Amino acid sequence: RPTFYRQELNKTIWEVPERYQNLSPVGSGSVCAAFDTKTGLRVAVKKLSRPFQSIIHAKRTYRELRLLKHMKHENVIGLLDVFTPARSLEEFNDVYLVTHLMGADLNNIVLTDDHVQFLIYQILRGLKYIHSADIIHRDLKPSNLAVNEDCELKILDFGTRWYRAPEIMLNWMHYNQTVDIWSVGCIMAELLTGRTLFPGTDHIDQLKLILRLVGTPGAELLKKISSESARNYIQSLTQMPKMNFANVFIGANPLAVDLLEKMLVLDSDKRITAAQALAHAYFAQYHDPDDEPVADPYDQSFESRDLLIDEWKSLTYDEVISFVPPP
Ligand SMILES: Fc1ccc(-c2n[nH]cc2-c2ccncc2)cc1
Ligand SMILES: Fc1ccc(-c2n[nH]cc2-c2ccncc2)cc1
Repeated sequence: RPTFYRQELNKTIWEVPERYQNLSPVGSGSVCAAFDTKTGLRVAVKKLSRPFQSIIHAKRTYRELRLLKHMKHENVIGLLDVFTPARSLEEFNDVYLVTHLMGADLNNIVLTDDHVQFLIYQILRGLKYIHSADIIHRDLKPSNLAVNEDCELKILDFGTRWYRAPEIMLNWMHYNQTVDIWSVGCIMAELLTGRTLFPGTDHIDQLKLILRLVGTPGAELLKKISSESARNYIQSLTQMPKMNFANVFIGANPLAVDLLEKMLVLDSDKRITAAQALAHAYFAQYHDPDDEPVADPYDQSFESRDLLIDEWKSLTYDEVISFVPPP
């Protein structure tokens, strides 16, 4: 077992192997930029807040570790290392996650059309992989998109309101992966105009703003809504038509406009998928079918289990010990 050293940073206690030096806060568990003396690389170390404060925390802790250990793709945060100072399950109460250090995030940056292309391309490439594993991000937003100096991008926190799919603004329990495509659409639009596409003040205001652009629900989509209250609410609002994106985003690359219309489609069943988007002409310059990999199967069966805190903890502990660094 490696040698750990203790230190305090912003009222938070950090106990990490000596291979990690020069820890310095970068954001919020908590994250510290650091230097890995074994690899010689700059990394980001995240310390989970209270990994086992409750069954929910315990399971959440397990879920994140499982997800990170599975993600092995250039455009997705991956695990360089995971560790705990604990020498045994008995005293196991802290979890640290390590990944390559990424300079900033999209929320920080803001772009020209060429930059948007490369950035959105990467998001979609990462999303294809994630979605092929039957995983849905559910909370894609600028702050969850890490980018380094090279404009290389990685998706973070698979886990505000502005990038949430409309079906989610409503309470639809059966939304699918396409909710992530909607978020991309909002993000892309933001990168092109420099303004939040739908800055809703609340669930009602948010949905209101969305329908103003994409128009109110047609008959085919209306047929798919089981909730009576959802229908009363929706069908009572002032009917509005889908707007001409060419006019709304006028001046922008016509190809970008085409893609946006395909992403920001109200009916989730009609939204372009990540795989299809990568083939869209907007990404002609970057698209390569032989270099847009899918992920191995991801076992999500644990999600339906109701276990004790100690069982989730022990499950997590086992995942820490079984971890094998990347090549
Ligand atoms: F293992 C991990 C997993 C996630 C993080 C992280 N969470 N929020 C932001 C980051 C982050 C910050 C800087 N560079 C890469 C990732 C850090 C280490
Ligand atoms: F006003 C709206 C906003 C979004 C939707 C929607 N898009 N994809 C799926 C749905 C949806 C919402 C609620 N119940 C079933 C399906 C339907 C009506």
